[PDB]
Amino acid sequence: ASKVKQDMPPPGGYGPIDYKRNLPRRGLSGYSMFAVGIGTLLFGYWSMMKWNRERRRLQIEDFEARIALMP
Amino acid sequence: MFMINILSLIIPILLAVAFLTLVERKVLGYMQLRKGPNVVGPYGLLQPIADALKLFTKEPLRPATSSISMFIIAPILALSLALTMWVPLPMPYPLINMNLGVLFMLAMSSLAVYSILWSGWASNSKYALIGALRAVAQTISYEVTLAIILLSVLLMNGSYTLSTLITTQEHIWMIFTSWPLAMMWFISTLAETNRAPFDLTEGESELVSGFNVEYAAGPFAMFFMAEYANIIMMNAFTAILFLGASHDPHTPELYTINFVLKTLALTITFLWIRASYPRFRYDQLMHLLWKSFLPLTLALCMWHISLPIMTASIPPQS
Repeated sequence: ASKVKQDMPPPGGYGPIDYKRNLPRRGLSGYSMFAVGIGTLLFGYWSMMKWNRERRRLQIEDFEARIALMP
Repeated sequence: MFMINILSLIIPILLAVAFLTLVERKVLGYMQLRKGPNVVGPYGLLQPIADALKLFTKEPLRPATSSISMFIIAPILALSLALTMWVPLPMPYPLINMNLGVLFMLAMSSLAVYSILWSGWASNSKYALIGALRAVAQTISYEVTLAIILLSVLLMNGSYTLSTLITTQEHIWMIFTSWPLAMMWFISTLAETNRAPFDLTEGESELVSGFNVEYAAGPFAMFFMAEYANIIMMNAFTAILFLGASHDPHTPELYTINFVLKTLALTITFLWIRASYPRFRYDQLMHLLWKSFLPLTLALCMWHISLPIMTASIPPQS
């Protein structure tokens, strides 16, 4: 006596279902990456230049200590 | 007292390898939307012990066609060399202080490949032979580029002494001066430890088990321990070479902690890389190393020879 009941889609329809490819760009330019790399290299070069010059001075100092102690 | 130090080196390395197996399983599980071992002990902390006990209580078998002496010798050589690779590493003091530590590690690494070659040949099986020939190809691919990269990086150090790398990086990491060489060295160490995407010798999808297919039980376990110890050692060496931790002579534990975190991060980076990528073809690996890595390596070797002279920054200690 009751209404026919069955598994049916809701009145209207269903919400849209996405299927298309979605790969966002999500990246920097090539120039920016290359510039960051070159700047990092230059900073490291300058720091290591100072450090190695100081190390050469220290090495000369201890070599002179040896020279003084040798006789 | 020196044997005490040898043991205090080797035994914790074996424990670290045992738990690195579990760390790998859990990390690759979580990157794959699962958990990994969490039943055998809390959070799977007892899994490596169960694995070792199962492996060393299982029957080892001699193949009928195998050459017995080389078959037994190869895992012994592998494990002994893996343990030996750790003695010159300064953490911050090395067990063995060498004038030439880097080149010693190079020679021992070159010798380590013969364990794979001899196991594959002495197994007297087709898949093991294919694995051994792939190992020959891999070494031919990576050896020269790796050595020249070491040369170029160490040109700024002034010697081949591993402990000098701490002094060289007192103010800045070496990576900030040689990051292209750092990337190429990282890929070369990935290839050198037979790790994905360069895990050609085992070749599980293609060769079933490759060079170690015949091996079972305890001998198989030693090959596994040797490989994982080599992974940890290579990551520690990379950390020393490119990420210099500040060392206080009156407090070396700070350097030890900093070193351990950096090498753990590099090992986890290997694990991530394995979880992320497919496998190379073993001719493509040689083409990559000989057509892309080798030219840049030669050019950067020239550049790193010229740079200290141009900027008057030659390091001391001839």
